[PDB]
Amino acid sequence: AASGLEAAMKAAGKQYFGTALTVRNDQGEIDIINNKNEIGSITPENAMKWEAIQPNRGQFNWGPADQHAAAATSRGYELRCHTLVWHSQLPSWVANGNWNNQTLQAVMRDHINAVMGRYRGKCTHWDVVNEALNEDGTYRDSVFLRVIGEAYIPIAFRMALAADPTTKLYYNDYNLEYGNAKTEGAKRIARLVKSYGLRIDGIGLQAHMTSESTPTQNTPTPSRAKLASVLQGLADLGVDVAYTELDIRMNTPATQQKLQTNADAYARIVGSCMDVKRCVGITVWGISDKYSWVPGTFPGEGSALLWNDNFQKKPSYTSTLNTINRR
Ligand SMILES: *[C@@H]1O[C@H](CO)[C@@H](O[C@@H]2O[C@H](CO)[C@@H](O[C@@H]3O[C@H](CO)[C@@H](O)[C@H](O)[C@@H]3O)[C@H](O)[C@H]2NC(C)=O)[C@H](O)[C@H]1NC(C)=O
Repeated sequence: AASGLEAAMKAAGKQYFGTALTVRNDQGEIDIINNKNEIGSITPENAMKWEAIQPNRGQFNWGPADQHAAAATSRGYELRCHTLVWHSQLPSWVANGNWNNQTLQAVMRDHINAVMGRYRGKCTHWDVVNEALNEDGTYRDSVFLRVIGEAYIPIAFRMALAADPTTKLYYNDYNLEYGNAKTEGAKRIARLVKSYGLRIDGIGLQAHMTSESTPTQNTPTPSRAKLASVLQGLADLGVDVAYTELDIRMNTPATQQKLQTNADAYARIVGSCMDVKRCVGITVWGISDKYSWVPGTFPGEGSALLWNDNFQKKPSYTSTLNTINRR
């Protein structure tokens, strides 16, 4: 059996195992990533969001994005580019702008053209629209929805196809794994893009899960079979699927019991990908717990990744690798 996650995915007939990355002076994560049998895809954690790429109108900021893209290209790794149209952390000039339908679209077009154009032939996937849905499956309120309406989603995909047809155009979102109204919303989005005669290549399930009930998420990672049916249901529309931001949080501190329970949760969701032909790959949201978004965003929650604060493999790493390698 293969001894690293990427090699295991390849041996099993999948495309990649990836991770989110922030380039920093601490070499702990990158030294693990350097192993070509371990990781084969990178998602820049922050360097390619709208604020990072165009913080002021017409003034692009390529340095960090170039640096993170180079981390993947210099190693011959795939790159998930993240993300174009997203409500969160929009620059003030976009979020608080005085827009009409036509002028906001011109702004979208200019941004999409410049960023997709620069990294064309490097971005394996693009998260074209991110987190466009409320928890009840209705459209999340943002400047894009207010000014352009529902049509902003297909228009974004039309602009993305024009700027770089060689990439895979993804819709990305969290909490789609549970087979509910939000899952249905993602399907509505995919249907809508296809209705315009446009291309949607994939649906990204972020997979920010829990292994036990937490204050922010009461429902722990569902059964392997349930997750497989959700994945296939999305694949039915004629798209690839992928787990894009996988982490599985618990109430801290961890104990051996909680670590094993967490490992079981990883086996279920990783297994669900193994079960579905159109599930192309898995990206975890970082290598080490040391730099995870979780404890800062939701204090009292954490221990969500495959390596601990000391860059040592947790029980979840072994359960993940074994699950990929199974039969
Ligand atoms: C802002 O302007 C855009 C055009 O620049 C408007 O987008 C248009 O929206 C309508 C729906 O309101 C789209 O119609 C749909 O077409 C598909 C298939 O072609 C069909 O399945 C639907 O039943 C519906 O008829 C239309 O295609 C779209 N036009 C373009 C060029 O994309 C948008 O409505 C404007 N927003 C506001 C708030 O006024």
